[PDB]
Amino acid sequence: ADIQTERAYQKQPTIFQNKKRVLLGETGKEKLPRYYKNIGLGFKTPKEAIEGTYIDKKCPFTGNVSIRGRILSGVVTKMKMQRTIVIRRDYLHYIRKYNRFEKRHKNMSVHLSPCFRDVQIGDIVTVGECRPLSKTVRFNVLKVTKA
Amino acid sequence: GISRDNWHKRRKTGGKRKPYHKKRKYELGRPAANTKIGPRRIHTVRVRGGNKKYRALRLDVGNFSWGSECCTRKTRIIDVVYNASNNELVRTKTLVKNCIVLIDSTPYRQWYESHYALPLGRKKGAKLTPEEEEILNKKRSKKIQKKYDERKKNAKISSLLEEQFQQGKLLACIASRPGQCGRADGYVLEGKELEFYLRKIKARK
Amino acid sequence: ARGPKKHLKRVAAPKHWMLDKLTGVFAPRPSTGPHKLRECLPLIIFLRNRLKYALTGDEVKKICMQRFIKIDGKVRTDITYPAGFMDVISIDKTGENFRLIYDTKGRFAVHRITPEEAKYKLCKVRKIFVGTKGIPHLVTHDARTIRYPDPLIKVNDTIQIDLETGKITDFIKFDTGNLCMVTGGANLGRIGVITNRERHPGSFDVVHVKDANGNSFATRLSNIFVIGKGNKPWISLPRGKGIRLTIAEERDKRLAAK
RNA sequence: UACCUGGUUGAUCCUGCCAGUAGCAUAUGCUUGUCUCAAAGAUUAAGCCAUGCAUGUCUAAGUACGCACGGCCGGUACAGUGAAACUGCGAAUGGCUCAUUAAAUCAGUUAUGGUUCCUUUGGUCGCUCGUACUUGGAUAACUGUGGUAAUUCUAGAGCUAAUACAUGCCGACGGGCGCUGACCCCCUUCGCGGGGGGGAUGCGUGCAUUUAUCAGUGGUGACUCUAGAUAACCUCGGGCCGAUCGCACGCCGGCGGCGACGACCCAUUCGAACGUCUGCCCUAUCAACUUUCGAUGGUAGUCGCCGUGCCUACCAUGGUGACCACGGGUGACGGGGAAUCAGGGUUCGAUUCCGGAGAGGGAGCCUGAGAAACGGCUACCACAUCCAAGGAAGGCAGCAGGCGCGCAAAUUAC
RNA sequence: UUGCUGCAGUUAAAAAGCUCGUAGUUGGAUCUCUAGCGUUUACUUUGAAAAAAUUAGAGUGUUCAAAGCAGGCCGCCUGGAUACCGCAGCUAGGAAUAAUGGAAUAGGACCGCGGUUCUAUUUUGUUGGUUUUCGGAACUGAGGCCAUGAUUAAGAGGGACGGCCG
Repeated sequence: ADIQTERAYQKQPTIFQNKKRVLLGETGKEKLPRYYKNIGLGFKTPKEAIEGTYIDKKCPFTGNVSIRGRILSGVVTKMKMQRTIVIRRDYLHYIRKYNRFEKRHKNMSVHLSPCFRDVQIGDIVTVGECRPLSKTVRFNVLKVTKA
Repeated sequence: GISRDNWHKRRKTGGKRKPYHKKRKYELGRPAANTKIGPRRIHTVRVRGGNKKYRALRLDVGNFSWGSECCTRKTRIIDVVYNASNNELVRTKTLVKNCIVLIDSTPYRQWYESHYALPLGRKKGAKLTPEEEEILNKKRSKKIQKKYDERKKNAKISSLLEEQFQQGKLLACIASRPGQCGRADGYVLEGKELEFYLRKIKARK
Repeated sequence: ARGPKKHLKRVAAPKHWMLDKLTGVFAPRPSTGPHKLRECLPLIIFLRNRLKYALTGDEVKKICMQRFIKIDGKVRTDITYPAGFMDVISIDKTGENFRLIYDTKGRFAVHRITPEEAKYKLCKVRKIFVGTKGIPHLVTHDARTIRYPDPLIKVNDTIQIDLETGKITDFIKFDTGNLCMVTGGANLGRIGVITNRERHPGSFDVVHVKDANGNSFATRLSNIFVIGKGNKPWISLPRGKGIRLTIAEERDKRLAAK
C-alpha cells in the first residue's frame, strides 16, 4: 500500500483499527484515528504529523521515542539513508599555549521523521537527545530552519 | 559463551577496536528457544537479579482475543502459516512474536451462539445435533426476547471471517514472546491486516 | 569492581565529619539507611567525636548495645547507622534530646532541644504516587512512606510528623515569602526567605533566597527545605540564626570576645 | 633575584655550539655524634617459587539423647556450659601489581521516560468467598566394618533432628460486586404490545504474571505514566496469601503485651551496567579505509536485566577521511597531582585517594543479589611436585622469605 | 640555542627555478519587546554546580621548626575558616568588536474585506433528527497604505572601450 512497504503489517500500537461499524458510517467514509503526542520543550508538532499516513516507530511525535537530555543543532550534509541523515557540527577548540583556536567538526547520524518532507541539504536543524535507536543514532530531528 | 557486547564490533569510522577487558557475565546470551507445536514442555532459566524466565520448548494451547466485540478464549494452536522475519520458521513450525498462526474456532463460535443465537460456520443443511437447539431456538421471557432482539442489529460479522468459521479455524498473530514469557498469547487477525496477510499467504506459494 | 564496596578510606570520607588524617586509614562507613552516605552522620562520630562520650570504638558499641540511644523514638544498636537532616537523637538515660541541623559553615552541629520538641520532626516530600485501589502515597527525604496524605500536599512541600505515630500533624507549602534552609552546595546551612523560583524545563529549577541581614543568594530546588511559615520557624535554630557573616566580622567577633 | 662566565684570532666584532652554574630524582663512593618525621624488588623478568601464615563465624531467640563436665528431683518431654555436624550468612570487600588498553581507559557535564539491585529504613502482609491443639520421608553428627603407597580421598551397615527437604487446613466469611436469569409486582394499552421494579438456581471474583479492548484519581517540559473499568490467561523445571523460635506472664474454655527469624510486591539506601556532549602522546619511509565472514541505515523477530547489528532473515548502498580517517609505534594504565619556573612554558605522574584492568597464557562454567571469581571449579598450552609407575596434586603481580634478572630495593619478627 | 609572549633565512645554517590553483589562514568604508519574543552565535561580566588529600592561606608557643588539627580559662568559652579548581555543558546582564541574514522575475510588510473543506464540544430545563453562529486552521478573488523596497562607488579587484608601446 502507500504506507505498506514491508513483509510485516505497519500500524501504530496504541491505535485499534477493527471497531464494529454500522453501514451508515462504513459506506460514508474510511479514516483510521492518527495518534500523536506533544514533546515538552516548547516544540509545536508539525501539521503533516497529525494529518499524515506515514508509520514510523522512531518518530518523536508519532512513535515510542521520549525526548530527554541535550538539545543541539547541526547542518545537513548527507540525506542518503532511510529516514536518517548525517549532520555536521562545527566548533573552535581553544589552545592556551598559543592563546589561539582551531576549528573542528563532528558528523553524527540523526533520525529524520518522514513528516519533515521537502527538506534540502545545507539548512540548519535542531535535534533532541533520545534513547539509542541504532548502533550510531542517539539524536532525533525536532525542527528545521531554512538557509 | 554467547556475548551481546558492543566492543567486538568495528567503530562507526570503520577501524578495528582492541578489547581492554575479556567477556563479563552480564554480557552473556543463551541459545534460541526454537518453540515447536506440541504438548506443553516449558523449562525455566535463572537470570540476573535471581529472577526466573520461562523458556517454552513446545507449546500446544494459548489464549487469543476477539477485539471487535472484546472476548478472549483459551484455544489449541493448529499450525504456523506465515512469518514476516524469515521463511525457514514457516517450514520448521517455530512460534515467535508477530508470526501468523491458524488456531481452532470452537470457543468463539460457542460464545457467539450463547451470546446472540445466530449460526456461524454452519452450512445450509447440517442437522442440529441435540444440544445446540436449547441455545439457537430456546424459549425465554419476553424481556430477554426483546433484550436479544436489540442485540440482533449489532451482531453482523465481516465476510472475511465467515469462510474461516465455515472451515472451523481462525488466522491469529502472536503478541507474547513464548521464549521469554513462556506462553503463546496474541489476537485473531481482522479487517485490513487480515486481507494483507491473506494475499501475502496466497502469494507465498 | 565486582559487587558493592564494604570499606571507606579515611581521607575519602565527607569533609563535614572533620576526621583527622593520623588516627587511622579507614573511616566509619555509614551503613545503608534513610539518608545518603555523603549527607548522613554515623552514631560512632556523633558519640565519640562530637559529644566526647566514648574515647575508642569499643566504648561506642558498649554504649549502643545497652540500648540507651533512640533515633526518632526507635532504639538503634548499629553504631554506623546514618542519622541525617531533621533526625532527633534521644538519650533517655541522661534525658538529652538533639536535632541534627546544619550550622552556618556547613556541618551537623551539636544543637540540643527541649524534650517537648523531641516529639515531632519536619520532612520534605520527594514524590507523591498512588497505587492499588488508589490509596495515594507520599515519600519524604528520610524515606518515610506514609499512606493517605492530605491532598493539599504537593511535591517539594514540607510535612510535620509526630515521631510516636507515623501521621502528618501539619504541612507548609513551597511558595514565595517562606523561611527555607539550604541542604547542598556552597550555601549549605544558610537560613533565609524565598523571593522567587525560575523554572527551567528539562533542567534544574533555580530559586533566589534573601537572608535576614539583606544578603541575597541563589540555589538549586533540590537543595531547599522549607522550615517556617512566612518568616517564623516551626523548629529551634542553631547557635547562630543561619546568618552567613563573612571572615572580616568573623575575625572582628573573635577579637571582640578576646 | 626577570642574572650569566671560559673556549675559534696575532689581536677585533659577530653567528654558533661545547664547557662551567643552581634545582630535582635513581645509583654509587668516602664519611657518619644527638633527636623528630619518613620512602623502600616500580624500571631489567606481569620471570620462577621451598616453607609458614593471610576468611572465617552463635545470640535469651533454627537443629543438643557426645556423661566431655558436675547439678538438681528423683515417675517431672527439654536444668545449664558445650565439642562435633546439619542449617543461615560471608568468602565478589580488603590487599597486590601496571602486562594490556590511543575516543579505549579516564575527567568534567547530563540521561535511564530504557534496567537490575543482597542489605538497611519505611509501606504492605485475615482486601482472595474456596491433622489445624501441628502432616510426610530421608540424611549427617555418633557407633561399627573397610579399601589405597598416596590427598582437607571416601564406599558399605545401624539409629536420630529442623527456620534443611517436602506436603497442606480451618478462620476472615456475613456478604458485596460484575454476568446468566425460570418466576412475581406496577402503569399505560379493550387487547396485541411498550415501559419501570424484585428474584432462586449456575458462572467468575484479591495482589503478582501474559495478551486484547473501553474511559479519562494524581503527576510530568513531554508517556504507550500512575490508578480505574471489561473479557480472559496463570508455566508440575509450580508466585504471595507464616505448620518456626526466645523472655515475661495475666483477664472473664477462649482472648492478649514485648521482641526475633521469615515474606510476593512498591518506595529508599549502597551501588552496578549501558549510554550524551567536550577533551590525549609520536608517526605520511601509513592516503584512502570499512562492506565475501556486519560495514552504515530500514522492517520483523531472536537473545539479553533492558535500548541497540548484540545476533538471524529479507531489503537499501551506505558510514569515516588532509578540520589527518585507516594503519603502525609507544622505555602509555587514565585522572586528583609532582619537579622546575619572571610572564609564557617544559618535563614527570608504576607508587598510599578516585576510576580501570589481571592473577603464568588463553577459553568455558557452577553457586549467588553480586564473579565469566582464580587463597572456586573444568579443559588445553608452557613449566613443575610426589609415586609402590597403578594414579595423585599445582598457581606469591597478598605478608615474610628464597632463586633469577640487574646499576637498582628491608624481618621466614610481635 | 624551538622563539605564542620571543628567534632566524644578501654574505655566518637557511627563500621552492618560475607561475597557476583546491583545502587551510586572513580580508576595505558604511546601518542611533509584546504566557510567547528579539536574527542566531563568538566575546565579556555575574550566578549554581563542581570529593578529599595536595597547593595558596586564616586561627593555634609541636619547647621552636618540618608538622599536627588541635586547644585555651577558674565544670566552662572555642576551632576544625577561606581562596583557586583549565576546557566544555547549564544561568542572567552588556551589545563596542568579529561572522550571518531579514523585501529584487515582489508568492514583500501592515490593515480591514468574498467564498471551499473541517472542527469547538457552551446553546434552545434534561433527551433523539436537521440547520447555525461564536471559539480555531490551510486555500484563495480583489482593495487601501508603506516618504513602498537596491548605502556608497575603495589611491581593492575583474571586465569594456580609445590611441599608442615593446
